[PDB]
Amino acid sequence: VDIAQSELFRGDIQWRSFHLEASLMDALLNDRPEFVRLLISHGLSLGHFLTPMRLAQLYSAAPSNSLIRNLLDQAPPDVGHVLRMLLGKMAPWSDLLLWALLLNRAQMAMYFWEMGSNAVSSALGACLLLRVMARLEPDAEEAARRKDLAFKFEGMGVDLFGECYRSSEVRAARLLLRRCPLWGDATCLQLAMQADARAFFAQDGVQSLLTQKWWGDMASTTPIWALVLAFFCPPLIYTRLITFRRCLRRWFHFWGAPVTIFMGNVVSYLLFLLLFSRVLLVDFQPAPPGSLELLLYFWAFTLLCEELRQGLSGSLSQRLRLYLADSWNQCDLVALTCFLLGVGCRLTPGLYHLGRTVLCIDFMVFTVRLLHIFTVNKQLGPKIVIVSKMMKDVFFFLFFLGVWLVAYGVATEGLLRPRDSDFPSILRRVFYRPYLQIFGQIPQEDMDVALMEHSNCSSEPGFWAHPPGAQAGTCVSQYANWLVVLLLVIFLLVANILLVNLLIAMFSYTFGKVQGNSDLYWKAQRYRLIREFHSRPALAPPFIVISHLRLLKEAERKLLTWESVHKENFLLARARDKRESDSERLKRTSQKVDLALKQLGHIREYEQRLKVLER
Amino acid sequence: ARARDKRESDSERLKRTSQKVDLALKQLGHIREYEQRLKVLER
Amino acid sequence: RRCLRRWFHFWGAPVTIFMGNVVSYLLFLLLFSRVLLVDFQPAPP
Ligand SMILES: [Ca+2]
Repeated sequence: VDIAQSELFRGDIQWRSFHLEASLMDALLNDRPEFVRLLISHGLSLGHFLTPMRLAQLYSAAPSNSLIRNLLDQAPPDVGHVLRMLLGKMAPWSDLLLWALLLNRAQMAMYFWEMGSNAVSSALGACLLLRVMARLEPDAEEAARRKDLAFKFEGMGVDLFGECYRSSEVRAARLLLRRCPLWGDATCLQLAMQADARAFFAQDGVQSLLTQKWWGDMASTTPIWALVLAFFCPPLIYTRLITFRRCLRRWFHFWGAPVTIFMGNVVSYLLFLLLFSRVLLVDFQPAPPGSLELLLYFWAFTLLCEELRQGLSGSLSQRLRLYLADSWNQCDLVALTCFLLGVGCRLTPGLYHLGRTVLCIDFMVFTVRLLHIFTVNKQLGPKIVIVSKMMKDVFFFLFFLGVWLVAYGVATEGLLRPRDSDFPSILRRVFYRPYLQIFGQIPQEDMDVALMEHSNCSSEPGFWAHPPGAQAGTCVSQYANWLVVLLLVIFLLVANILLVNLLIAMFSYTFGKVQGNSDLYWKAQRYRLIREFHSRPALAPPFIVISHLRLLKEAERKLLTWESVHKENFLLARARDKRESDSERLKRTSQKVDLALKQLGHIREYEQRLKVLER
Repeated sequence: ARARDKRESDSERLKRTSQKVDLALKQLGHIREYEQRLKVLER
Repeated sequence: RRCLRRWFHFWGAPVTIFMGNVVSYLLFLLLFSRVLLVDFQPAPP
């Protein structure tokens, strides 16, 4: 391009818009980024240039049997349909940006986004489109390039918004994010959530906005103890303790805040568990259910209704699979399913014990759900995410332990030759007994012959000893008992020491490695938690039934200009820093010295002629 | 590509730009020596 | 033939050979344990 700009665009040649339209098409079709930037920069009217026929020609230039080419074949560009079934379907710069992203041209989309209008929205939208198409690309190498470009687009979206937030917190946080653009008629946060743009949620501006939405109409600096006191003392909200008709508006603001909904839900869930335990341990009888058991049945029924409302209103198949995609929602679904089985079996005349048994296991699932609380805390949310990533280490330890238990367990059983020889008992002595030896339960009197008396039990040849244990067998062989003791010594060394300490080292390495990513993941998923509690009914699950029964311009242009101004300021600063770098400075100073050498040589040539002429 | 990157490195660029300036100094000295003779001859 | 080629391709794949060997090895261990714990007697095998 330097040769073309220096020679053709030195200004001597008078150009025209039509003289460059053909060249502009060629640069676009042949992936020439610096040229299209140069051609447009030379006073070319893009708006009058682009035509639907030209746009159709641009999309016809998809490279051979490309992924994008397949979508047009399945789908007159008709790109609207291609956009709809990609996203989900639940200004020439924008069109050019879409074309570049579909064709996976980095610098084209790079340049087009810089000239776009809704830069923050487009950057997140570009990241979403690239990631979903990268997952859909079978090339397995172009997808890597798509993910790279998606990371780049997420990059400036963070950088541009960070600059916008620093200038005007009110303008950037409130209006720029919570707005519906033409991209998908969805807020920038929704685009980031769908794109899983974790780095976008990591910045302080997004986090500060989320906290304000989380706290509703109350000050984000309100202490936790102040909230709890107001929760248990409703009149306390009408004092100076909480900082925000007048009385009704304040009342609804406090009880409509997502944090108070979370706190109210948490207290209700704890009471439900307490009621569940009381019924299970005491009030559960073969007789027809009592008053408390009926209350528990009603309480669980509303919990089922609330979970149904979340899934139904969270495109019926599209939202249903979205609701089921959350692990916690899966935990809720299985807990309610077991509860239904327990109630059905309990009411059955001949299945009372089975009904109680499954309910006890069902209580375990409900109690485990309580871990969702720690996701709210800033210092505990990352910890839970790391715990989820430790499962790979746990599985390795379990598989290693399982092999060792089988090897040691069967050999010890084979050497002892207990005369019980019963399949339930054999399994106990092979798996159960060695397992407890890991945790300090070593029944030496059940394997060491020296600790048990000698007796005659069977007519089989050899010597036998009578263990005192109930499940240790009637009598065991004592042919080579030193080996059984030796195997116990080796088993304790491998299991109690080597394997356990190995897992600790594996946990320590994993915790340090995934610490950063988990923090990003928790920050990204923090928006999902806030959105879920934002639309939840204001009442507690026991009382949520009544809520369910009740349930059944110039400013925009000014904001966009303000965003666009900050974009050009950010770009100019980045370019200025690039030009002011040492490497660029070394590049420039080399050019000037070369120019000095050429001019010096001209002086030398001038010197000889002048001296010769003078003589 | 490896050789081009080596030549485009800052250290190599510093090496080259030092050579050209040294050439400029030698040519400048030639001009200075030419300057004295021409001025003397003119007088 | 097409059916035979597909059949041999599946059962000739190294991963399926590994999976088939793994299942066989587990069965061998299970048979080994059953003989050792129960069927092992001083009588002829
Ligand atoms: Ca839920």
